[PDB]
Formats: sequence, C-alpha cells, structure tokens
Amino acid sequence: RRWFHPNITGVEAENLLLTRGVDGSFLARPSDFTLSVRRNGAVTHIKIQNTGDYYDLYGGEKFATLAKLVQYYMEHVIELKYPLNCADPTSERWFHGHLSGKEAEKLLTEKGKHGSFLVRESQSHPGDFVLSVRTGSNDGKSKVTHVMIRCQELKYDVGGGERFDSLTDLVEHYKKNPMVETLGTVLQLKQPLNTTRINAAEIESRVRELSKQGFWEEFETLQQQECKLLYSRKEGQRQENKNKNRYKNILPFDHTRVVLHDGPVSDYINANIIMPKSYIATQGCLQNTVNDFWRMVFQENSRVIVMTTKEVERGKSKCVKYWPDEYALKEYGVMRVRNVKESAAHDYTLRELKLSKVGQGNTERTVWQYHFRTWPDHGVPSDPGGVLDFLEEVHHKQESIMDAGPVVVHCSAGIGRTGTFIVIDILIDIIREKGVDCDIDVPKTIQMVRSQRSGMVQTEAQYRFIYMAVQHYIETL
Ligand SMILES: CC1(N)CCN(c2cnc(-c3cccc(Cl)c3Cl)c(N)n2)CC1
Repeated sequence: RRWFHPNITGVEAENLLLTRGVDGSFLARPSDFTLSVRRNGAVTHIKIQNTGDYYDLYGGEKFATLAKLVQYYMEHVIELKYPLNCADPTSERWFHGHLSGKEAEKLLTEKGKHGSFLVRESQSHPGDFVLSVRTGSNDGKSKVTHVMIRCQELKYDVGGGERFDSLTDLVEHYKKNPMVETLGTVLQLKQPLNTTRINAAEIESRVRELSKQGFWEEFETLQQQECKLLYSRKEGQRQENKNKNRYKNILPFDHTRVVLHDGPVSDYINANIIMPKSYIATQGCLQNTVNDFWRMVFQENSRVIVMTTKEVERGKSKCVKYWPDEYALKEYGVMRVRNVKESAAHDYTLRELKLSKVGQGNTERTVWQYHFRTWPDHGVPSDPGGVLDFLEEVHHKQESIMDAGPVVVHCSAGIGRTGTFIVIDILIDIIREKGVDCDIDVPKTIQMVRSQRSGMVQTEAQYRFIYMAVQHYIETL
C-alpha cells in the first residue's frame, strides 16, 4: 500500500515515474483519484471516480477499494508491474508532524499504554525528527522515552547503524528489531498512540479542529489500513455465483457472509453479518436474487429493512422492486409477501410487509420496510437531521420486536451509503444508552465494520457526514 502518494501534483508524479522509476512502474493519488502509469518511456494518467457507491476506473471495472483495483490489474494494453513507493508520513497513524515535547508527553500520559509510540517534527534540533515511546498514572512504573531521529541527505537514522529512505522504513524496522536501552529497557513499538478516540461530549471541539483539511488527513490514514482487511472472497468468484453479484469485483468476505440454508450452490447471497443489535449489509436486488433476498430475511428472522436508495437514480436501476404493490400479495419462490399498508413521511416511505414460508401459516411475521428517499444522487445530505430522525424511528421499531434478527441495510453495491447509515447507527446507539459520557472513535468503528464488509464508508463526504451526524445527535440530546 506504499504505491499511494497523497500530497503530490501531476508534475511531481511525472518526474518520479520518468526518473526514479522504469517502464511498468505506477502510482495512485487524489487530483476523485488518478492512476499514473509508465508506458514506453512516458507517463499515462487514468481517472478513478468515487460517487459514494464504489471506485470506478474509466474503461476498467468497478471496485470496493483502491487496493483491490490495483491488485486486480496486477494480474489482468496498460500494464501494472512495479509500484513506485511513497516516502511521505502524512497518512501514517504514528506521525504527528508539528508537535511539541510537552504536547507529546501530555498525550502519551493521558492516552498511552505499553509500547504506545509516535513520531513528530523535532522541537529543538532543526529539520530532524523525534520518536516518543511509552514503556510500562503517577507511580513511576511507566516512562516516556525520546529517541532522536537525524535527517541527513534525504535519509533517516537514530544516531547510528542503518540509514533509512523514509520514517516508515525506520519505524517498521525498530518495530521488528526493538532498540534496547543501556540498562536493558526494551523500547517496543507495540502500537501507535490513539488520538482519534474522543469523548462523546467533546465532539463540537473535535469537529472544529478537523474542519481547519483535518477530515481529509484522518480519512486517508484509514484508507492506508485497507490492505490489512483484504480477507478472502472465494465464494463470490465460484462460477454459479458470478451472476448473483451486482458488481463481479465487489464481493462479500467468506467469514462474515450470509449462508442460505433453505436449499447446486443455493447458499449464496452478496450480503454480510455486521456485528459491532446486528445488521445485514447487502446490495440492491437483481432479478435472479429477489427470491434469495426473501430467503435471507426469513432465515435470519429480520423484521426491519433499511433501503438507503431509490428504485431508479440518474436513469439507471439502483435496486429492483422486490416488494408487492400496496394491498397486493406476491410469491417470491417459497416466500409469500403481503404489502399491508404504505405510510409516507417527508424523508422516507414505510411499507408494512408480512413475510411467511409457502405452506406454513404460523411462519408469518411483520417486516417493516424503511425506504429512505431524500439522499442526493451525488454526495451527502446538507443537514443530518432527516437521517438521524429516520434511524431513531428504525431503532425504536427494532427494539419493540421481541427476538428480532439483524436490521437489513441496502443501497446499490451495499458498501458506501449502506456503511454510512450502519456506522452512524452504531455510534448513535452508544450515545443513546451509555449517555454523553462515553468514548467515541469514528475511524476505529469504521475499520471494525470494514473488517466485516469490504469498502464500508466510501468517501470523505460520508466520513465528514458521520461526524456531523454524531455532533447533531449530541447537540439535540
Ligand atoms: C496526523 C495523522 N498522521 C493523521 C490522522 N490521524 C489518525 C490516527 N489514527 C487513525 C485511526 C484510528 C483508529 C483506527 C484506525 Cl484503522 C485509524 Cl487509521 C486515523 N484515521 N487518523 C492522526 C495522525
């Protein structure tokens, strides 16, 4: 994941490839994203677009993450051979750039644990760097240790030994080969210092700091961590399952996927169980998946569905109508759905459905369909009010039903908009019950969700929207 450079211009990108690279060499960067590839001694740039639903390469295919886009094309003309590595530490969890000695010690004391480390721009020595580690309150059993990093001729060192190309090289080297103190203190770089974990009550202050862009820096630092969540999706690739996918490359992880037990390969659905109240993050239905969608709802005993998109957007199908018309009755394979009544609110439409297995009478249960419909075609809503009110209603309908299964959430690919609502709900559920006095970490919760379904929360727009949604809920609490 060293191939992504987040702070360079197309001119800098052209030099790098033509001078410090060869034919086949590549790199990605924001300009939307740009894929700069080297072909026959020349740089060829490519557009990568993200609407908030998926990653789109012009002429290429639709992907859940930037890492899988690069991975798919490093085996499948424009050739992707040698990634050109970035030496910039901006997108690194441990880097805190312009930071003071006491400001660093303050954070390592307040939030630090054993092996909690961070790198900063040297206060005293000009142009150099500082590695601060906490090995282990007021008992003196734990201590802060300052290791000077000398910057000389575009290379980094800790006063001796090897000279590294980037701070990233140095950090990853002393993480594997820890520095031993003169009296034997092992300077373990166990994990970087947590800074994103903030109290629920101090959200207005944190947003104010992130608005200074702070949200962009924090968002790409989380995108850097996506290569750590590249878990197997073997089932989605199986011949008989390729048609059951909206997008052949946006597949559910094998470990979290929903396995259909109803009964060749009738067990597949492009869906995942999200366990932080549980959820099912799925895509919009296809003609050949409608019956499977109802087989899932039945099996997992789901009583609430959250539709985050319209049936048709910008002239194309975002989710096929899988529910019968008002007052009508329909059979979807072995399932029978009755649209009891539709009630329209301003931001949504609620559909009271009655799902049951064909042949069995007591198998009937009410499935409340919440269809959100004021989400813009491109981007995120201006105000989080409508979304929050919707989710508040969804929670209380879910809470009212005894032994209810997971809340089914779905948009187009079921990763972007689906992920935004699920993350907003998980965070809002904490503040609801565990009050305003609890710790809220937005990128940790996203990463936890992303471990369960690829690409959950697609854009910086949605990332910021999650903070603005959380802030509002507290401000009105
Ligand atoms: C200036 C800086 N280098 C960029 C922003 N920044 C951070 C830090 N940590 C996360 C984080 C937190 C929990 C889980 C995961 Cl996976 C991640 Cl990545 C984050 N998103 N941004 C602070 C340092």
